[PDB]
Amino acid sequence: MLMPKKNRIAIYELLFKEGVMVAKKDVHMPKHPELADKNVPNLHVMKAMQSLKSRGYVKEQFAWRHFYWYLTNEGIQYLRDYLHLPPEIVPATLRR
Amino acid sequence: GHQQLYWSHPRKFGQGSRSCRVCSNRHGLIRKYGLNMCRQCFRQYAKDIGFIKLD
Amino acid sequence: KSYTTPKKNKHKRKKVKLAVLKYYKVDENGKISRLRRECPSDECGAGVFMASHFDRHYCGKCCLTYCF
Amino acid sequence: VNTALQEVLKTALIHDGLARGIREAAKALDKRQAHLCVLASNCDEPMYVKLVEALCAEHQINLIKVDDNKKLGEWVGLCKIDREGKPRKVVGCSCVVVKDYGKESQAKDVIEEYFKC
Amino acid sequence: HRIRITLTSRNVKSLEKVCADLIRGAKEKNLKVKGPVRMPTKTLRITTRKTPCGEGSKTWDRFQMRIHKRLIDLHSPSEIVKQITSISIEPGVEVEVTIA
Ligand SMILES: [Zn+2]
Repeated sequence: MLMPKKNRIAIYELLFKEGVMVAKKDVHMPKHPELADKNVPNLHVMKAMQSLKSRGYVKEQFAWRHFYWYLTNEGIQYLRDYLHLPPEIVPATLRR
Repeated sequence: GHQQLYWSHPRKFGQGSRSCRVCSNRHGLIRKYGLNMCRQCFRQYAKDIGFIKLD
Repeated sequence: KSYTTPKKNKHKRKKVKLAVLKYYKVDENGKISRLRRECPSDECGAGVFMASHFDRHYCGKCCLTYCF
Repeated sequence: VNTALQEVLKTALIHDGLARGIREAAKALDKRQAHLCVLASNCDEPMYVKLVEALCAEHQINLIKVDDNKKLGEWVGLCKIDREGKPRKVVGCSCVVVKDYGKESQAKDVIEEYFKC
Repeated sequence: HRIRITLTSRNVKSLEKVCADLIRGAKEKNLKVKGPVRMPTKTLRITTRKTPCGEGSKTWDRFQMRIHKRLIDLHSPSEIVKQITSISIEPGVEVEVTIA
């Protein structure tokens, strides 16, 4: 897993503000559109996400390129333990 | 140096840079109106894009 | 599984002990010393240290090589 | 003092402000980012005691000492797999430095008044 | 000063009914208006092969799309046009407010 520590932190914080992330399955695309503030290859993003799928804290869905990661509440607990953040802030998807 | 060896073949033209918008293949693409589909996925997705066969 | 051609390896860092202390030689009194060079520039950080090659120093990221 | 310094270590580990290790400790020394560190003492170090006292006595660093080396890295999480309890494989530490961005706490005033007096 | 409304439709009878009802609105407000102009429809030509592979007699298919566009000129003030455009909406026609 050749990835820096900041990349996982920013991806997990991106999953906190919006509960489901989208991604385009192609390795010949290192300029990530949905996370444009930091340069990140999509290959390592999908490697980290299939690693999390093999952990078993988030769901998996496919729409022709489009990997949709549906998060569970115990997955919310695991990710908030990973960031070591208090559970005071609810997800924005849970905010009506 | 694989970051600069990865894009050693540029993708600007040809059928290597273009692929299907449904099943991602590189044979028989539709370049009518920028559909960018192959023939069979267009055939099974022709009913739900507002189409009636007339003549 | 195996090829009849031989195989060349990749640069694996072996088991090396007491290397970074080579950049801090034990002197007599409390003088902060330095045996090799550092970056005078700032595209490589101040904590980045040069190599000790035969006639030149190599930076960790910047690759600016200054010979003698 | 020991429990307060341990909870400072825990909060800096949570905040990811500390720089655990020794080369990056020297990086923080060169960047002048050394305020508190935990210094080893009376251990079986062949040619390390003079250099570790030299790096602790470099630039306005606290004189915090620890009895042994192997129990300093247990709190840091060097090989702390199985977070619910004790790991089956662990190697101790030598030096840890902290950059307390969340410095303000209940016992931090007591700690700095202990040090400065 | 002059304004125009463009109405593109997939269907034809929805286009005729909506244009006739807007003519009835423009006549119940009793304003001098240039009538609708029947722009031509476009006969779309898509021809594919039904066969996924190659075997036997080659049989094609002719796939056609129907698009019907209209323009209507208006001379009324624009706010009344906005008010009559904001009502009687339908899924399938993307209305336009032509200004020149
Ligand atoms: Zn440099």
